[PDB]
Amino acid sequence: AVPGDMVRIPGGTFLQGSPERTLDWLDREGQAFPRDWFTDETPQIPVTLPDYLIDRHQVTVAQFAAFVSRTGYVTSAERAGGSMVYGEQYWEIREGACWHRPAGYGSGIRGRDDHPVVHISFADAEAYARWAGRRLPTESEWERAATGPSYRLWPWGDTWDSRNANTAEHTAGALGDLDAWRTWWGAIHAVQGPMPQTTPVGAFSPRGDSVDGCADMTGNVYEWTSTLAHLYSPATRCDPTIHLVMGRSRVIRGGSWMNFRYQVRCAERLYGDPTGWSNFALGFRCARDVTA
Amino acid sequence: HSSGLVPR
Ligand SMILES: [Mg+2]
Ligand SMILES: [Mg+2]
Repeated sequence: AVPGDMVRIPGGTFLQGSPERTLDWLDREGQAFPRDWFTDETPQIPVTLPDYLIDRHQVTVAQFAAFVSRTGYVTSAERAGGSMVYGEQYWEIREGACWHRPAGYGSGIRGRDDHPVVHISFADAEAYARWAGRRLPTESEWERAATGPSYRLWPWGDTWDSRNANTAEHTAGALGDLDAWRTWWGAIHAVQGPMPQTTPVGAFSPRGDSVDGCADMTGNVYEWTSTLAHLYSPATRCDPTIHLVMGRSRVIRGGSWMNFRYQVRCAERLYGDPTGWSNFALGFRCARDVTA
Repeated sequence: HSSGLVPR
């Protein structure tokens, strides 16, 4: 009895995190962030997991709607009156922004009910998962489902392909160069037109799927996990802003449509305030013990 | 106050 919307990850021991040679590779790529933005993925540690279940797809708008319809659940963002959207330069609070007003008052989710739901706080995600008879993945369960039983940069392997997922690599490539992409970024925030640039769940299957069958483990939306931020070794050293959230934030995985290839790797780690905060690019999927 | 997304 594996639910039809989940996949079974076979138990095993795997190397969580990134090897030093990957960080050396990042240092020599044309990308902005310093090495100590990636040392939180180090050192690799052996992690033993049993068989477990994980959702094939991120939770969709339609699915979250049915939860709200049947329970009356009110999300953190609705209680707070606003939620975060990315403007021309920085994250900004947008009044009325929530899962059903993704860009704030004056927007709606019309015709995107197969897209991942967004403006989900950590508590929203746990409430839904609980109602579904499930739970969030741990960080280890998430990475193992992304990279498969051996180390790879992205779920499909070590060679980048902008066609395999919803990331900014596709957009920048479509416009011809990063400069045109930067011009386009400006124009679409003057136009004020669209906001969240999500894609339907499973749109890039099978080519972008993980070896065990999970879709959109690269890009589209960020995903909550249940794991409290921690270093893989007590001696690991990262940017001080990373240390500042250790033991406090929960881990967020998979990058988003806004990211380029380096921030959508299987091992990439990100952290989010679990106390109610959310944004227009942050969703989740569920997992479950094999017997629960 | 909120730490938002880290690293930013
Ligand atoms: Mg993602
Ligand atoms: Mg990171």
